Amino acid sequence: CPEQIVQLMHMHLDGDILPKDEHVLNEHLETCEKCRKHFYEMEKSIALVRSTSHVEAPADFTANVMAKLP
Amino acid sequence: EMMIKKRIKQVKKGDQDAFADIVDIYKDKIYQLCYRMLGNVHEAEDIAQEAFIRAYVNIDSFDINRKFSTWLYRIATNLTIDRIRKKKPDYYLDLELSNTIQQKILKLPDKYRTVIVLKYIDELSLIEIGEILNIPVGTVKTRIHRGREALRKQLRDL
Ligand SMILES: [Zn+2]
Repeated sequence: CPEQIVQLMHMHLDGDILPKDEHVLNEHLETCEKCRKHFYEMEKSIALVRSTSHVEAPADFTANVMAKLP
Repeated sequence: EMMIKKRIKQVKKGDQDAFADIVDIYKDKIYQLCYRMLGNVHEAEDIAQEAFIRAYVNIDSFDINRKFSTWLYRIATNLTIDRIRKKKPDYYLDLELSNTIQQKILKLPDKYRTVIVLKYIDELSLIEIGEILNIPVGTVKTRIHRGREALRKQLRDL
């Protein structure tokens, strides 16, 4: 198992992977149940923290800020 | 933006009302940043307000040529980092889905928590995250790789 491979997993997720390096990564995931599982676990986690982009400022937030100003 | 700079120009010259436009445009983003860093509604609204008030107070210090949001985020990030550290007791010596995500976000060290929230919740670039945190683009990349790995340990089992 090349210790290099998680660096490939991360370059992929950065949108940074080389076209050459992408083919190498794809080849290893296909023949490695532990490196699919690792890469599947990061993608899941990313997906789950992306589903928390819904927060908005409480009611009358602006009005509160403007009264607090000098 | 074109609009915000124009609003900033009004603020500097005496027009306090024109700041309200700056608050509306960024209120949700800034409150969201503090709430996902702190995980508590009461401290979030507090620090989000302080960031905007501090932004107004120091508006003349702001370089008009640089991006304003980057400036405002830096203020908010520094207030929340500071609060997170204050909580740590030894500081002055020396099954709902998104709430489960939230509580797992708080188990990340502030240096990885920041980049994950800015990159994955707030959808900023590495270049802008660096500017906000005053660290090289290389270092932010590294922190994200570590954050993704820390995040994986916490969230895989959901
Ligand atoms: Zn492997």
